[PDB]
Amino acid sequence: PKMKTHKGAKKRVKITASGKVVAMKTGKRHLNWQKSGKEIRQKGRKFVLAKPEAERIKLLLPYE
Amino acid sequence: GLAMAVADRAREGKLLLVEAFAGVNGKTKEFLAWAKEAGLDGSESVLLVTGNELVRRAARNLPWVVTLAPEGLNVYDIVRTERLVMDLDAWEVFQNRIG
Amino acid sequence: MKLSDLRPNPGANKRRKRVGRGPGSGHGKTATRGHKGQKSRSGGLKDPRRFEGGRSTTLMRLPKRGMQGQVPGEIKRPRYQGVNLKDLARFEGEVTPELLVRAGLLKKGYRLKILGEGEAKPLKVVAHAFSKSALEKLKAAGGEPVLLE
Amino acid sequence: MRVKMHVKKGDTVLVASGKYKGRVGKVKEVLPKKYAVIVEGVNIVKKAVRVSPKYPQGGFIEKEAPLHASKVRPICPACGKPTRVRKKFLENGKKIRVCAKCGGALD
RNA sequence: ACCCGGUGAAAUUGAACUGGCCGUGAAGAUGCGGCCUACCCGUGGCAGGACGAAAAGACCCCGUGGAGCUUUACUGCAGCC
RNA sequence: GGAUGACCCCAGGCGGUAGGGGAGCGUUCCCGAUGCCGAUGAAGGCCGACCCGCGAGGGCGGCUGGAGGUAAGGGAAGUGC
RNA sequence: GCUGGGGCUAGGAGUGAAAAGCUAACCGAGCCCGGAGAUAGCUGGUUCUCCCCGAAAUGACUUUAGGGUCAGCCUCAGGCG
RNA sequence: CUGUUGGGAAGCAGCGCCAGAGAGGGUGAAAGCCCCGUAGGCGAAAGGUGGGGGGAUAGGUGAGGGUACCCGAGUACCCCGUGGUUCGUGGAGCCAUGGGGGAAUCUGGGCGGACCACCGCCUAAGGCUAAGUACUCCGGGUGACCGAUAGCGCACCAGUACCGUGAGGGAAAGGUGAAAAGAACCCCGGGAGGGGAGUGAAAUAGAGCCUGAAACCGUGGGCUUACAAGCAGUCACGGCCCCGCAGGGGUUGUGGCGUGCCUAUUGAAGCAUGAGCCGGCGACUCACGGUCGUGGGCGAGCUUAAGCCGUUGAGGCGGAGGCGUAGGGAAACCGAGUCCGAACAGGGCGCAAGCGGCCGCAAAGUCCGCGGCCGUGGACCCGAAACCGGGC
RNA sequence: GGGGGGAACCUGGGGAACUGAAACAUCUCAGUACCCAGAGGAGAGGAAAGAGAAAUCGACUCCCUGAGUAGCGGCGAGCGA
Ligand SMILES: [Mg+2]
Ligand SMILES: [Mg+2]
Ligand SMILES: [Mg+2]
Ligand SMILES: [Mg+2]
Ligand SMILES: [Mg+2]
Ligand SMILES: [Mg+2]
Ligand SMILES: [Mg+2]
Ligand SMILES: [Mg+2]
Ligand SMILES: [Mg+2]
Ligand SMILES: [Mg+2]
Ligand SMILES: [Mg+2]
Ligand SMILES: [Mg+2]
Ligand SMILES: [Mg+2]
Ligand SMILES: [Mg+2]
Ligand SMILES: [Mg+2]
Ligand SMILES: [Mg+2]
Ligand SMILES: [Mg+2]
Ligand SMILES: [Mg+2]
Ligand SMILES: [Mg+2]
Ligand SMILES: [Mg+2]
Ligand SMILES: [Mg+2]
Ligand SMILES: [Mg+2]
Ligand SMILES: [Mg+2]
Ligand SMILES: [Mg+2]
Ligand SMILES: [Mg+2]
Ligand SMILES: [Mg+2]
Ligand SMILES: [Mg+2]
Ligand SMILES: [Mg+2]
Ligand SMILES: [Mg+2]
Ligand SMILES: [Mg+2]
Ligand SMILES: [Mg+2]
Ligand SMILES: [Mg+2]
Ligand SMILES: [Mg+2]
Ligand SMILES: [Mg+2]
Ligand SMILES: [Mg+2]
Ligand SMILES: [Mg+2]
Ligand SMILES: [Mg+2]
Ligand SMILES: [Mg+2]
Ligand SMILES: [Mg+2]
Ligand SMILES: [Mg+2]
Ligand SMILES: [Mg+2]
Ligand SMILES: [Mg+2]
Ligand SMILES: [Mg+2]
Ligand SMILES: [Mg+2]
Ligand SMILES: [Mg+2]
Ligand SMILES: [Mg+2]
Ligand SMILES: [Mg+2]
Ligand SMILES: [Mg+2]
Ligand SMILES: [Mg+2]
Ligand SMILES: [Mg+2]
Ligand SMILES: [Mg+2]
Ligand SMILES: [Mg+2]
Ligand SMILES: [Mg+2]
Ligand SMILES: [Mg+2]
Ligand SMILES: [Mg+2]
Ligand SMILES: [Mg+2]
Ligand SMILES: [Mg+2]
Ligand SMILES: [Mg+2]
Ligand SMILES: [Mg+2]
Ligand SMILES: [Mg+2]
Ligand SMILES: [Mg+2]
Ligand SMILES: [Mg+2]
Ligand SMILES: [Mg+2]
Ligand SMILES: [Mg+2]
Ligand SMILES: [Mg+2]
Ligand SMILES: [Mg+2]
Ligand SMILES: [Mg+2]
Ligand SMILES: [Mg+2]
Ligand SMILES: [Mg+2]
Ligand SMILES: [Mg+2]
Ligand SMILES: [Mg+2]
Ligand SMILES: [Mg+2]
Ligand SMILES: [Mg+2]
Ligand SMILES: [Mg+2]
Ligand SMILES: [Mg+2]
Ligand SMILES: [Mg+2]
Ligand SMILES: [Mg+2]
Ligand SMILES: [Mg+2]
Ligand SMILES: [Mg+2]
Ligand SMILES: [Mg+2]
Ligand SMILES: [Mg+2]
Ligand SMILES: [Mg+2]
Ligand SMILES: [Mg+2]
Ligand SMILES: [Mg+2]
Ligand SMILES: [Mg+2]
Ligand SMILES: [Mg+2]
Ligand SMILES: [Mg+2]
Ligand SMILES: [Mg+2]
Ligand SMILES: [Mg+2]
Ligand SMILES: [Mg+2]
Ligand SMILES: [Mg+2]
Ligand SMILES: [Mg+2]
Ligand SMILES: [Mg+2]
Ligand SMILES: [Mg+2]
Ligand SMILES: [Mg+2]
Ligand SMILES: [Mg+2]
Ligand SMILES: [Mg+2]
Ligand SMILES: [Mg+2]
Ligand SMILES: [Mg+2]
Ligand SMILES: [Mg+2]
Ligand SMILES: [Mg+2]
Ligand SMILES: [Mg+2]
Ligand SMILES: [Mg+2]
Ligand SMILES: [Mg+2]
Ligand SMILES: [Mg+2]
Ligand SMILES: [Mg+2]
Ligand SMILES: [Mg+2]
Ligand SMILES: [Mg+2]
Ligand SMILES: [Mg+2]
Ligand SMILES: [Mg+2]
Ligand SMILES: [Mg+2]
Ligand SMILES: [Mg+2]
Ligand SMILES: [Mg+2]
Ligand SMILES: [Mg+2]
Ligand SMILES: [Mg+2]
Ligand SMILES: [Mg+2]
Ligand SMILES: [Mg+2]
Ligand SMILES: [Mg+2]
Ligand SMILES: [Mg+2]
Ligand SMILES: [Mg+2]
Ligand SMILES: [Mg+2]
Ligand SMILES: [Mg+2]
Ligand SMILES: [Mg+2]
Ligand SMILES: [Mg+2]
Ligand SMILES: [Mg+2]
Ligand SMILES: [Mg+2]
Ligand SMILES: [Mg+2]
Ligand SMILES: [Mg+2]
Ligand SMILES: [Mg+2]
Ligand SMILES: [Mg+2]
Ligand SMILES: [Mg+2]
Ligand SMILES: [Mg+2]
Ligand SMILES: [Mg+2]
Ligand SMILES: [Mg+2]
Ligand SMILES: [Mg+2]
Ligand SMILES: [Mg+2]
Ligand SMILES: [Mg+2]
Ligand SMILES: [Mg+2]
Ligand SMILES: [Mg+2]
Ligand SMILES: [Mg+2]
Ligand SMILES: [Mg+2]
Ligand SMILES: [Mg+2]
Ligand SMILES: [Mg+2]
Ligand SMILES: [Mg+2]
Ligand SMILES: [Mg+2]
Ligand SMILES: [Mg+2]
Ligand SMILES: [Mg+2]
Ligand SMILES: [Mg+2]
Ligand SMILES: [Mg+2]
Ligand SMILES: [Mg+2]
Ligand SMILES: [Mg+2]
Ligand SMILES: [Mg+2]
Ligand SMILES: [Mg+2]
Ligand SMILES: [Mg+2]
Ligand SMILES: [Mg+2]
Ligand SMILES: [Mg+2]
Ligand SMILES: [Mg+2]
Ligand SMILES: [Mg+2]
Ligand SMILES: [Mg+2]
Ligand SMILES: [Mg+2]
Ligand SMILES: [Mg+2]
Ligand SMILES: [Mg+2]
Ligand SMILES: [Mg+2]
Ligand SMILES: [Mg+2]
Ligand SMILES: [Mg+2]
Ligand SMILES: [Zn+2]
Repeated sequence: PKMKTHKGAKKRVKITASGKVVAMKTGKRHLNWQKSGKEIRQKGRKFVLAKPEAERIKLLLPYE
Repeated sequence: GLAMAVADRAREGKLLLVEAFAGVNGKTKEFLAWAKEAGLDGSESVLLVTGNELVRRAARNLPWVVTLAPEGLNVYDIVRTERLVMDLDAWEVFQNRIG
Repeated sequence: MKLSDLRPNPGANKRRKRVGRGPGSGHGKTATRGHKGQKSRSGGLKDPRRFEGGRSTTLMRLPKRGMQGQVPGEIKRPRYQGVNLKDLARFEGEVTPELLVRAGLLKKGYRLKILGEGEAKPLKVVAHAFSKSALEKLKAAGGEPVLLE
Repeated sequence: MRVKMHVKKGDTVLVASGKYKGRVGKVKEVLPKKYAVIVEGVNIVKKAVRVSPKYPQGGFIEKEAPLHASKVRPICPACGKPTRVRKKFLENGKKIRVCAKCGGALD
């Protein structure tokens, strides 16, 4: 049968133009009050995943 | 495929376009004798194409003859045989194809 | 060029790897699975694309971004599509949506919008909208934009 | 319904092959379930028997062994040749067996 | 039980041309080393060895294996209110 | 070298389990086959101290057998204990 | 009390002067057929030939610890040189 | 048709003919022309079918106005408990209904994802309806389907013998030859059996019957063996035996060397696993989907699916749709940029894309074939203890 | 007129567990296996109180696509118009 896309993956990750995988930096969902402004802000930026894990994630989104 | 197949058979000289079949109204020995005046005594195999149940009927039953209608031209059958003896509307259906 | 001349090009039909067939062959006995463990077993190994030993999987530690939407459907609405200027060089005269579609340029059922990467050939073009800077290269290169509906 | 034969007892016929290729005689019997016949003095073999009343102080006897139907052809009582039968309708129009060679009856 | 005539099983069995000592070796050797001893084949008897046979250890650990039981473990259900 | 792997000269590498890559042998079936071998003997079986191949093999000969077998080149697998 | 003949109660159920006893020669939950090729991170077993390279038994995390994911190490195809 | 070889022609030979039929199968071996057929045509008094054609009948068919009589009741609808849906209480509508409350009859009512407004769509609480679809007990057709450990459990008198109280389980077992010509009669024998004889092409085709392997048992022959120590072999020399004419083959006296195979392991000859021996079955696949590689086709394009037509081992059609040509951003939205931001800082993710004089050459991409892998299925094969269901 | 039978195929009324989630309870297996009723050569459905954004289509059934899209989901495993 058709493979199914991992919905959890499609909700967390993005495939870029050139193949990279992209996600949101972890560690500002809570416990924020004491975290530095430098910390709090750097956790905005999307980050690129390291290839072996990115590549694995990729196989989970067959249709994109 | 269909282009190349015929294209090869011609390139070898073993093609032959014919206008209509003289003394042959669906009766083997007739065709048999027509083919004689045609330049094939069946020492080589013939792929034979025309929409003309009459012609290809006398032309059935012979070992060295593979019968065909012209919309049913196919590349196994071409290569399969030794000598293609097509025909003119057969030729235009085949030409209506490679377009 | 007969039947015993028909023959595939050099390796367009490889033979197949055949494990389980004696010593010399190279992969007999274990038949390449090495020795024991889950991954030997007739069955797997669970999904190598996400299972991480029982650990919290490297995917699911990552957060989730933005609207996932919810029942009943997705909102249906005007979808667009980008066709450039460098594309319309392959035409002369007027250019319309449905035309552009047939060209193998436009995905049908999306409202064409013209965006300008390139050079505007003196043309009349009909888009559902124009990227501000396609309007530019196009007008001043002697052409006529038709914002249609 | 009937093994379609091609021979009647007692058509005069010609063993067209075998040890007796060439013999000619009358079909004595036909056995359609087996599809073979026995023609006068064809396929003769010696059978051993015992000392009973009937064959008393016996010994051997001679028997006419059957023969595979196909392996025998009907002779035309006109044209006289071995042949094959074609089937002619009259005006009646009844079916007859008629020699494929001359064209006249075979009974 | 033993000898003669009659009938004739069984588990078990890698293959055998299957000795002792002291060593050695996956740490208890007919099979490796060095000695020693020893003609070939049986019958009746004995049980020290073949880590003899039998039973994929029943004890112990392991398995995110099972089942019977228990309760103030969890969560449900019947039953009762 | 020469001239598009024809074959010769030279130097060098060539223990190997898990495992990766390569090149091959054979079995069943299909196109090649309306063909071709075959009772002056098919397949199968039993010999061989001969021939070819590194090898899996393939030839060749003798006995047995008594009606089948099937090439060059390709294809497909219920393919090797 | 023992006993023949005729009957009734069965599978989370019967029957039990209580042994988890008995319920068609193995009952802490009968037998048959089915779901069904259940599941087995475990044990076995895995079949022709010849060529080239060639390991690992470490690290991190793991209801993980004889299983795995990523990294380390082998190999094949392309590229740099 | 004839000749020839042969037990036997259908082989081989000479000379011919048919083909709307050279599919297939038989006949003593290999047959277009001997047999059954094949191509092409023909056929129903009776039974059945009859969706095509013919006929007949039930059946059907106007416009404006007015009135406000009718338009499916314990129903809508609202609330509580559920179910269905992709929808697991969710913003939870819709459709279905167990319990309570309970209408209206076109200015009626249900829906358009809480609800309200608007703007719409539809007429619930009566019923029937062909075709296109599913299946295969049966009958026909065809296999890059099996050939008696295979294929159905069953080619055979098999749901049998047998096993179980029962439900239930469930076998083995095909072949003489062309033709029974199935061995008269004779001799040893109580017979079984065999020896002559007799048939046959063949009788080590003799019914315990084609072929007739291997383990296993025997008779005969050559070498060898009773002072010898062994994973049974190997190397070397010598003897005797055979084939032959400086060469082989067989056997083994003496000497040298030498720890079975598999498996599992750090490590096994191992006193760790499995195997009495032979034979025959026995384990990495298939489909759909991914991702690479690969041989080809086309290239800013590539490609059809289901189906329609055609052929019955002929291919064609069909552009619905799919991937590709533009990205960035949760999104609106913008676009060679876009996002974050007050920024026209700076960053993140993007765009710059191959060689000559339009062509070529090559390809981005896509389609098919093949090969390696991955995901879904039992997914390399045998294996539980158990769980659940209906029955006995 | 009914009653009983019939390889599957169909509708209805009921309806599991192993398994998956590498444990497990919501979830999965799955409205699957199976019991029962019924109908038939098929069966069910079927002439909109439909659909859902087109000021659009126009009974039902079945096929391809839509699309593993929208969504559902201890937002897990997976489920899926
Ligand atoms: Mg994202
Ligand atoms: Mg958190
Ligand atoms: Mg937050
Ligand atoms: Mg898609
Ligand atoms: Mg894309
Ligand atoms: Mg022909
Ligand atoms: Mg033909
Ligand atoms: Mg031919
Ligand atoms: Mg292949
Ligand atoms: Mg290979
Ligand atoms: Mg090998
Ligand atoms: Mg290999
Ligand atoms: Mg190896
Ligand atoms: Mg092995
Ligand atoms: Mg491997
Ligand atoms: Mg593997
Ligand atoms: Mg291990
Ligand atoms: Mg492993
Ligand atoms: Mg597994
Ligand atoms: Mg979404
Ligand atoms: Mg007749
Ligand atoms: Mg005695
Ligand atoms: Mg006795
Ligand atoms: Mg001794
Ligand atoms: Mg001693
Ligand atoms: Mg010690
Ligand atoms: Mg020591
Ligand atoms: Mg010792
Ligand atoms: Mg030693
Ligand atoms: Mg010793
Ligand atoms: Mg003794
Ligand atoms: Mg003892
Ligand atoms: Mg054990
Ligand atoms: Mg145990
Ligand atoms: Mg105990
Ligand atoms: Mg335990
Ligand atoms: Mg645990
Ligand atoms: Mg554990
Ligand atoms: Mg378990
Ligand atoms: Mg229990
Ligand atoms: Mg009670
Ligand atoms: Mg060398
Ligand atoms: Mg070396
Ligand atoms: Mg090597
Ligand atoms: Mg064969
Ligand atoms: Mg053929
Ligand atoms: Mg043949
Ligand atoms: Mg010949
Ligand atoms: Mg002969
Ligand atoms: Mg011979
Ligand atoms: Mg032979
Ligand atoms: Mg034959
Ligand atoms: Mg062949
Ligand atoms: Mg071949
Ligand atoms: Mg197999
Ligand atoms: Mg009593
Ligand atoms: Mg009683
Ligand atoms: Mg009682
Ligand atoms: Mg009961
Ligand atoms: Mg009962
Ligand atoms: Mg039960
Ligand atoms: Mg019992
Ligand atoms: Mg008992
Ligand atoms: Mg129970
Ligand atoms: Mg139980
Ligand atoms: Mg019992
Ligand atoms: Mg199941
Ligand atoms: Mg193993
Ligand atoms: Mg090396
Ligand atoms: Mg933990
Ligand atoms: Mg470990
Ligand atoms: Mg473990
Ligand atoms: Mg790894
Ligand atoms: Mg690598
Ligand atoms: Mg003669
Ligand atoms: Mg003749
Ligand atoms: Mg001839
Ligand atoms: Mg024909
Ligand atoms: Mg022939
Ligand atoms: Mg014939
Ligand atoms: Mg006909
Ligand atoms: Mg009124
Ligand atoms: Mg409700
Ligand atoms: Mg629900
Ligand atoms: Mg709900
Ligand atoms: Mg929930
Ligand atoms: Mg809802
Ligand atoms: Mg509403
Ligand atoms: Mg209600
Ligand atoms: Mg209701
Ligand atoms: Mg109202
Ligand atoms: Mg309603
Ligand atoms: Mg409502
Ligand atoms: Mg609506
Ligand atoms: Mg609304
Ligand atoms: Mg509506
Ligand atoms: Mg109404
Ligand atoms: Mg109605
Ligand atoms: Mg109805
Ligand atoms: Mg109906
Ligand atoms: Mg219907
Ligand atoms: Mg079927
Ligand atoms: Mg056959
Ligand atoms: Mg059988
Ligand atoms: Mg046999
Ligand atoms: Mg059987
Ligand atoms: Mg049968
Ligand atoms: Mg009994
Ligand atoms: Mg009985
Ligand atoms: Mg007979
Ligand atoms: Mg007596
Ligand atoms: Mg006798
Ligand atoms: Mg005798
Ligand atoms: Mg005798
Ligand atoms: Mg013999
Ligand atoms: Mg014989
Ligand atoms: Mg026998
Ligand atoms: Mg035979
Ligand atoms: Mg025999
Ligand atoms: Mg014998
Ligand atoms: Mg002897
Ligand atoms: Mg001597
Ligand atoms: Mg001495
Ligand atoms: Mg001596
Ligand atoms: Mg010694
Ligand atoms: Mg010697
Ligand atoms: Mg020696
Ligand atoms: Mg030495
Ligand atoms: Mg030794
Ligand atoms: Mg070995
Ligand atoms: Mg072990
Ligand atoms: Mg150990
Ligand atoms: Mg161990
Ligand atoms: Mg190891
Ligand atoms: Mg031992
Ligand atoms: Mg062990
Ligand atoms: Mg052992
Ligand atoms: Mg073992
Ligand atoms: Mg035994
Ligand atoms: Mg074997
Ligand atoms: Mg594979
Ligand atoms: Mg398959
Ligand atoms: Mg692939
Ligand atoms: Mg071009
Ligand atoms: Mg196209
Ligand atoms: Mg996007
Ligand atoms: Mg902003
Ligand atoms: Mg930028
Ligand atoms: Mg190109
Ligand atoms: Mg390409
Ligand atoms: Mg992979
Ligand atoms: Mg399994
Ligand atoms: Mg239980
Ligand atoms: Mg029950
Ligand atoms: Mg149901
Ligand atoms: Mg229940
Ligand atoms: Mg589980
Ligand atoms: Mg458990
Ligand atoms: Mg447990
Ligand atoms: Mg479901
Ligand atoms: Mg009924
Ligand atoms: Mg129908
Ligand atoms: Mg119906
Ligand atoms: Mg209506
Ligand atoms: Mg949510
Ligand atoms: Zn005549």
